[PDB]
Amino acid sequence: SNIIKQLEQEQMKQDVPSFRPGDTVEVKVWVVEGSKKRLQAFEGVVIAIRNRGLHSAFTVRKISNGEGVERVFQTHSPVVDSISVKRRGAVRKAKLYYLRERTGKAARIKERLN
Amino acid sequence: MIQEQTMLNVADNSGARRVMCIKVLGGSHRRYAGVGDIIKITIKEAIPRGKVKKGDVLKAVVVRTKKGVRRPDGSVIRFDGNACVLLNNNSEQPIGTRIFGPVTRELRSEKFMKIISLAPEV
Amino acid sequence: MIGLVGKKVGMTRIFTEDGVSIPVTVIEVEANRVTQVKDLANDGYRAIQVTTGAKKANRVTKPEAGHFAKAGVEAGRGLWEFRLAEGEEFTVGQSISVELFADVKKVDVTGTSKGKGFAGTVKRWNMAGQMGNERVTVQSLDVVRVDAERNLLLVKGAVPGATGSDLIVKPAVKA
Amino acid sequence: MRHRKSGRQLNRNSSHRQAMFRNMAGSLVRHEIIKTTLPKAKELRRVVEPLITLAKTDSVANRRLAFARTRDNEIVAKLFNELGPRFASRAGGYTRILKCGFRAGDNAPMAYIELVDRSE
RNA sequence: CCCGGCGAGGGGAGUGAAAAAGAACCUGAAACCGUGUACGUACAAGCAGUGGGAGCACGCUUAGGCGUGUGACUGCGUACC
RNA sequence: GUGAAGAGGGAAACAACCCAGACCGCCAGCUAAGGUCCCAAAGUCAUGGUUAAGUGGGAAACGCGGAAGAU
RNA sequence: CACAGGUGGUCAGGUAGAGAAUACCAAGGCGCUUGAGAGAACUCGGGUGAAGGAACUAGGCAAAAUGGUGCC
RNA sequence: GCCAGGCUGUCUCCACCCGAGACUCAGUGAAAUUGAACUCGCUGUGAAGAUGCAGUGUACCCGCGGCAAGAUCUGCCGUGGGCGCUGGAGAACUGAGGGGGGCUGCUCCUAGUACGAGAGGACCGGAGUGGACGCAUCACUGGUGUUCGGGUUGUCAUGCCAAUGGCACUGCCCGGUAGCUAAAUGCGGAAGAGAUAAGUGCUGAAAGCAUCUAAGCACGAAACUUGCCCCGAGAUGAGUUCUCCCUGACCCUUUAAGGGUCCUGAAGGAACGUUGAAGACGACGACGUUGAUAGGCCGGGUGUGUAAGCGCAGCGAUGCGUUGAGCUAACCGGUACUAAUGAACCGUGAGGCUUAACCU
Repeated sequence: SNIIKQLEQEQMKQDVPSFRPGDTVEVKVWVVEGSKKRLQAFEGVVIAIRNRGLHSAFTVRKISNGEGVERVFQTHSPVVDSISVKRRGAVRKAKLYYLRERTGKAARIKERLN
Repeated sequence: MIQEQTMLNVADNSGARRVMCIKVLGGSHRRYAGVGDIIKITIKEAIPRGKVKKGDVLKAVVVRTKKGVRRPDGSVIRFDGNACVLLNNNSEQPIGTRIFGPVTRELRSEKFMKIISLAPEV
Repeated sequence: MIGLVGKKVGMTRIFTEDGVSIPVTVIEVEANRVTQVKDLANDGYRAIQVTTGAKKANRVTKPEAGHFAKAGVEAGRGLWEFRLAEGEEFTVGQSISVELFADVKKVDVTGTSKGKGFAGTVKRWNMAGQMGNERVTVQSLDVVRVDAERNLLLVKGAVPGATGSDLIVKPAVKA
Repeated sequence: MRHRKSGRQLNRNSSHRQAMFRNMAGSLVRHEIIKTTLPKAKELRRVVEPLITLAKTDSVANRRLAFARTRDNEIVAKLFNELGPRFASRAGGYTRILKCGFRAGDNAPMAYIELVDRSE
């Protein structure tokens, strides 16, 4: 109702850019080490976007050491600092779960050129 | 999460390629084992020469889980498959000095202080 | 000590400064004014009757209207009782806000589980009988945020009852 | 189960139910009045009111969409010409249901469903 | 003649000794199914009866405590071949 | 001797345990076995003894103990 | 029994099809004699699914994976 | 005949979805069995496990769905109709009693501490964190989501192209709204209290020693019960508290917990509708014009993905701007536009006798 909508919206920051699915993106994450905190950069490709209010989370996949690791980043969580788009893609598909099997050239995507 | 009789990917230079689970420890009448739990696995394939021989039975620990684990902030770490590294009851220090793929931040256990150094890719 | 009756609205997550997500269930806590007071001399025990909400005059039975008129307050959607902790007493018409829970840090939630149809033996005990619509209590829950001016209460975990249901939040007896 | 779900079962094949509702809507549009069971009448109203609401706006895409769920060129032509302007002022509630007792054949409840204007 | 559906069936009138003889037709019982009448039963445990038995209605000697309809309670009572 | 082919009363129930052989009816009295706190009809009756453990109200051989009995 | 069963021969189109098998249509015949209801547990016939393909069962018995052309 | 490998809910654990039965409404409708039934548990006996014998205890009467310990009956869980709690009615609870479980590993400081020649080495059970059970929830992890969207093979149809709809398991797939879901996350095995075995004890003889006891007279095990929640006054012993309604008349008799007639019809309920995260049918919750109860509508959100048409390019497949567009069931805030009308029925008209205290 109104109360829950107000509670959800009062904790929203208008800083996340609008990135299409399958678009390469970098994420800055705060990580706690020892008694301090530091920044970590994670580059990947957005596969699925599920923007349920403040519960908005997007899955970002990366290839490291020859293995695929996918992590879900919360759109508005304090843990996520900033989102930057480096390489722009274009796929006519909301979800990119199909590429888990593709590799090399097949996994690559074409430039948007919008 | 890992269940009984599940294949685990090998993330060490011990030469192992395919390892099968036989028994699950870490709790009486336990049905599943997490990433930070000790499991019992065997070996299916071994290199022609090395310290690991076919048929050996020894402990191991999962470094990566297909299902993944959650985070206090709601984040979830999911991997393309299950990866496990063999461990020994005595001389816990695994032979492998190199680990395939990244690792999570839950390896801060008392006996896992020597593995965080490895796996440079996070 | 004394619990208050509220209305479940929903549940979501709350983000902490350190970067921790915590489940929170949302309870609207309207001012639960007291209508009648029970005492040892007359009623045999110490208790106070609390009412909340509003009922349309047409849909309010005349006996209830007379009872509330004697209480000198508008008719609510229900009446509830809470045993006193042998502390300071209250008076009829004394509105009670959520401030009481602003310094407890531990509360218990009682409510009716969501109804369900016939359940099999495996579904029940892992015999068949009705499921849900039964009083159930979950204890040792810590309040996260309190908003007196908004009648909003956030409590960790999950509580019995879906959206639109009525529940009771009481100070945690166990500690 | 049974919690916050829409659509009465009307035990039948899903495609069979869809065709049944298409026929019901076509008949109601053609004759502006039907004499059918209440359980079916409710979902008939729920499925037909969107059609008339869409028909209130005239456009090639709207006509194609109406024909997609109607499959009757004459019925589609009847739309956008008479019903659209007739109920232009009104927003929603384009149908009314009046009970007329229980069906004698099998004691099944039955009622009339007709447009608000229905004439003139 | 009327109700009924221009049916089946029923209700009047008439004939008929009689229609409590109507073609399902002399005489018409119990098992079985219904209404009404009078009584008992919803705190009360077992071959369901036998004696005691207040109470509940009718007619009687117009009371005089009589019979019929029921049996709350109570002692006893573990079917036939 | 009983049942077979004999009822009735007592032993809480019970066919072989005790008294006792029913012609029928009666709102009468007296007895056999068994009882006389109640349940249930009778003495909370008298005299002289044992009992402190509910042994009574289940138990042998053996030095009060032995003694452990059935949802 | 208007039963769910058996009953001998002939007539044998179009589309994509090696095919009279396969799926929809031509002429033709039918909606099969109880219908409608929120659609519970449970039974029967099926579909999807995270960690696995045999760790339940004496038992790969149901189900599920592939289902070809020429060459390196 | 055998081996190595891939391959599915056979399973850990099953979760969800689509159809026919299972339940109700209107009608047809037979069987096996049947001495009669007012068809309880326990103990003892019995031709020997007793619904029927002796003793004891519980249970209002009658229905609906299954679990099958013995689907007619006995028995269990849930839920209904009638009845009384004594004028009637609506709510809130005390509570005689009843359901159940009280499990368990690792680490931290305590602490390398007391004690102990040294070696050796805790009580601690205070904090954090696992395993198994139950309860709660869908925001998160996902599964389902044949009612939403898109890709695509064949065929038919809309007079034909384009564009659409049906069939082929939902035709085959890719995603997914809401609900349900565990593999996901919140909590619990309390603390404290009473009685406690062993054991630990202040003074203490009889019997100038001694002793848990003879006199005065104290703690205590994870064993047991409360403490923890849930049902519960059908607890017929039928409870306690609050509030509301009825304040008429007349006649007769077998003259009293009597009967009858006219008027009255209170509060409340049921009756019917919208219906629900309530439901097999009952029942329960919100509303019924003095309204957001259901449908539709507006806007948002989610999902899917660049709809058709238009003009350009490739003589064709197709792409380009229109267009992050079109559509969107179950989600959210409003909207009376539509459907819940005025009403009828039951439920009454001062509440039985006795006793004790009050003003009369």
